[PDB]
Amino acid sequence: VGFGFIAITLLTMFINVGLTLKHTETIINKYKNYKWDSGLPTEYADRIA
Amino acid sequence: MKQNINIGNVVDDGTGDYLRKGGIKINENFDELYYELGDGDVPYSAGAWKT
Repeated sequence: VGFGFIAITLLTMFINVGLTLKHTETIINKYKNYKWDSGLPTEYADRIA
Repeated sequence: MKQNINIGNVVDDGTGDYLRKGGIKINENFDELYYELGDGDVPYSAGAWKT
């Protein structure tokens, strides 16, 4: 008693961004690069258009 | 010296030459053929003369 007081109000917000973020899945690939600079020799043929 | 790049006959035939040997068979053929008139960088519609 005997005192007033003055009141300012505030607010905060608590939010998860990251839980949604993840890495889904990772994949890779196997390739045969045609550079020239080769002989055939092993095997033959095989895949034929 | 035309440096004919050869294929064996029909497609699918195990014979051929090479994509490797074609290399420089292809390229010299250019060079040889081209460097005649093309004489390095640019071919000359006025022709190439080599002193």
